[PDB]
Amino acid sequence: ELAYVRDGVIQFEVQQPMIARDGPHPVDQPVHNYMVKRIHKRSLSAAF
Amino acid sequence: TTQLIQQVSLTDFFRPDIEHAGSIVLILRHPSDMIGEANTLTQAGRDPDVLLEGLRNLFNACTAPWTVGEGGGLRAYVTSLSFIAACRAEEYTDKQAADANRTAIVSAYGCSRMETRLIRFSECLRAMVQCHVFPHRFISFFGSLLEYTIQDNLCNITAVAKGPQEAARTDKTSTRRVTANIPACVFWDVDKDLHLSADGLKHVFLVFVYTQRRQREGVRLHLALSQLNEQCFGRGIGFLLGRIRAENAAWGTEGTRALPLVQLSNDPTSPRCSIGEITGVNWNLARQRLYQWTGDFRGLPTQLSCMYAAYTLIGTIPSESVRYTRRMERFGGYNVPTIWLEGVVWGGTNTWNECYY
Amino acid sequence: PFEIEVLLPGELSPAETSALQKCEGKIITFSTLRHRASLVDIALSSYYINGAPPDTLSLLEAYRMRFAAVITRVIPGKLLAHAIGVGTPTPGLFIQNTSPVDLCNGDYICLLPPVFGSADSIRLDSVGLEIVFPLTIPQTLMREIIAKVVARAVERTDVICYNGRRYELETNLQHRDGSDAAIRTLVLNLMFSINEGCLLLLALIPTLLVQGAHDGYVNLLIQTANCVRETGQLINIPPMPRIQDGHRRFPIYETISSWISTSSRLGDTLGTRAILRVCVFDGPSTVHPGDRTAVIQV
Amino acid sequence: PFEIEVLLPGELSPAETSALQKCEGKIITFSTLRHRASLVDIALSSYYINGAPPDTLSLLEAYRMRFAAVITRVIPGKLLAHAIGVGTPTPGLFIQNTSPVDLCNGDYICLLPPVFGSADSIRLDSVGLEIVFPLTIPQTLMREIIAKVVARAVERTAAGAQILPHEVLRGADVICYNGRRYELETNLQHRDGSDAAIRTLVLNLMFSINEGCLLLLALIPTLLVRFPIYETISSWISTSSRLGDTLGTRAILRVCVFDGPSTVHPGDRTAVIQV
Repeated sequence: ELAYVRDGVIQFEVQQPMIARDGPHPVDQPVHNYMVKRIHKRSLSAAF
Repeated sequence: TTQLIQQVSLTDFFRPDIEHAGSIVLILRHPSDMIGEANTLTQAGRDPDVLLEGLRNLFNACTAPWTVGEGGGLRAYVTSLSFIAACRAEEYTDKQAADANRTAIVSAYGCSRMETRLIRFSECLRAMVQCHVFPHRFISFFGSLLEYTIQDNLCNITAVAKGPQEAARTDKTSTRRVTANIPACVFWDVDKDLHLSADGLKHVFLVFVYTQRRQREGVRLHLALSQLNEQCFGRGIGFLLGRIRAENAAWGTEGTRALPLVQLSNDPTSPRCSIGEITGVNWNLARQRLYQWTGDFRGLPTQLSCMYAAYTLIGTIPSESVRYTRRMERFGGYNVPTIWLEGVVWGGTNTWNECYY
Repeated sequence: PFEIEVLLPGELSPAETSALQKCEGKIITFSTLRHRASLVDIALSSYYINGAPPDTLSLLEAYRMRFAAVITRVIPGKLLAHAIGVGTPTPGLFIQNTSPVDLCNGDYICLLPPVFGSADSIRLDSVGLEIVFPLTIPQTLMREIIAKVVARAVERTDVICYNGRRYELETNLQHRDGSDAAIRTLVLNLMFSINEGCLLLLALIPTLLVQGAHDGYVNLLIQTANCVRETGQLINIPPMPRIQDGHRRFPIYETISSWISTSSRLGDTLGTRAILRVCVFDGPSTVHPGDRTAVIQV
Repeated sequence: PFEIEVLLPGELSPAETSALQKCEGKIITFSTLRHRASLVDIALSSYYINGAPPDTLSLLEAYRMRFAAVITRVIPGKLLAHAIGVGTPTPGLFIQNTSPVDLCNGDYICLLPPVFGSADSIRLDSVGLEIVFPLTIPQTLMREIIAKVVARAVERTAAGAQILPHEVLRGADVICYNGRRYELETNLQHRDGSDAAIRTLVLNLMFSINEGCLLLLALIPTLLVRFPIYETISSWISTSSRLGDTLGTRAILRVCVFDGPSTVHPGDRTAVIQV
């Protein structure tokens, strides 16, 4: 059914670790991320 | 049951991305022929190179300006109907629909080098109708757009040639069928002006109204839909355009005694010139006077300087009691009033009939 | 293939139904095209202009405005017929000859009202109407008939030789609204055939008269003409003016071209246009009046 | 589909056979349609009238009354063709460009007798006949081509008739199409077809036009501030109408090119659609 796709999509998700240090530094908090990607469309042809 | 036509061209006058499927697309002849025709058909007294000035600036404001002269096959071949409708929008009667389509085609396109392009095309047509190079022999007709493929600034489009409109398969849209779409500015049915019944079969024509004055010329483009006959359309159009016909007959050309032939041939005892002296021995004292007539006619309205319209058959609609629908829908990022024609069979040879009366 | 169905009126007498079955391959006209129609449109009563039967000059205008249709097999109830004008494929089309003149292969067919003796036409007493069928002649005979009819019109406000046989025409001009209209469209064509280049062509009369002799062919051109033969020995034709811009212009080009389009429009606006071409496969080369031929859409 | 078979003659030289193989997509014009025909209908012999070879004015009338066809393929012993006539759905209809001007897409095809230069044609000396092929020009250029050729001939008569020529001029005539000029008939000498085939054409054109702006000048003397007078009118209408039907313009084919080169030069072959 590739002829009915009409702009599909796909997305990711990632997390990051953190270190525990003290002193004259601001504290750290965990961070998360969210990405997204769409699909491309190309065709092929041949004559006869 | 139907046939298709393909052609690649530059996308400076046509954008198959924004244009709706089923709109009219026209093509242009090589611009190099315009000057070769103008310098030989220009009226006496008028400057023949104002068209060249108006034409050079058109391509100067167009991509790849160093590609004019050879015609290798990579020029701006095709164009859209809405393009000319927006170029001459200041002349149509439907004020708001004209200007809406104009701003829409400006915004949906590059919108950076688009306004300049439009004004160049405007005086380009204005100079076209300045030396009798009327733009009804340089604008052909293609069918409604069916499929297109573009990668950058160069597109390959295919359109129907002749036959039923919904007999093709666009095969990438939601449905596999398309109908003819036109801007509401160009649509002009004449039967509802002529006050006759609108039932049965109706033909489709394109007209090119011309106004010829001093430094003020105008050219519209109307898609007429009428039941009138093939040739009777000419007599019908003159009744509505009787004003411009008379205006042109008086402002078209801006750059002597009779002889009683039948009288002096009905009566005898007139100076005769029998063949015996025209044999060719002394054919000057034989024709010394024989008359004078002091006659010459140089400045007179020709049938080409009084022309005001030129039409051509495009297609018919066999289904009686047509039900064309008009509504406003989004065209890019703006809404424009479009009229939707269904079941129209294309055909007919490209022959132009000129209404000079 | 487009066809129109003419519903015959009921309660028809058997004699008229047989006479209607005789009209197998004739031509009828319609004002508005539609699949279903009535017998009133085909009747001559529909041709009325003000309140009366039409005129031969009014008929020439009704023929251009009305659509054309060709009768085909008729059944007792319905009357089948196909369209002509609109582009539509029709396999195996045929027409019945109605003119007294014979036709051959490769002749264009025209359409003119009955100018000869009283038109043979079906008459219906019970319904109260009658239908007149148009007359079909080739192109050459068409242009000669129009020329003499228009000339007789100017006279008010005839013999034609074809294939060594002479005929006559009883033209009818009981109206006046249409007669003066033909005068208008005539002078408008002559007026648009006058440009700056007539002077040159009007100055070549003496060398034409010289070329008339010792040629044996131009004489026939000269005898049929009257004006140039009379003006050739009566006018002086002052020699020549100059050209405004002769360095880049060709003045005799327009006049030789301006006349081409004018003459082509003349044959159609004055009368009718070519509608059909006759080309029969596996048939006789010449058809006789009353017989049918296979014709091709133009 | 209707097709016409032209019977190839026996005992034909191999050189004439090879040249016939070349003219694959050319136009033949048939008098009467039939599945079997002879070469006599194709040769110029069938075209001439009154004994003398045909005239340009006569050829123009020939192309209207006579039906056209298109060769499809030649065979070492047979020759086939298809008709452009009544209803034939000819598949894969291709023609070869015979005119010196180029063609593009969406251009309608008309026909014309050879006027510019000497017509090329195959000549069969063994059988003793030759076959002349018509010219294929676009529609927009046809009306201009005729007006330029006739106007050229009248200029020659004027230069001869007038005691002095009015030579001062713009240079040389030329037809431009797709940015290509044709520069026809450069030299004044070599009057090949000056009065050889367009002689009678100029004559009939020089009389009807002369009758045009003369009859009006002799009927309404207000324009410029014994005698029939009606038979002249009827004769003028009958002539000018017939001459207009002669110099008509009716397209016969349409160049519909798919997946191919848009512009095409003299000598190339393209697929065309039946109009």
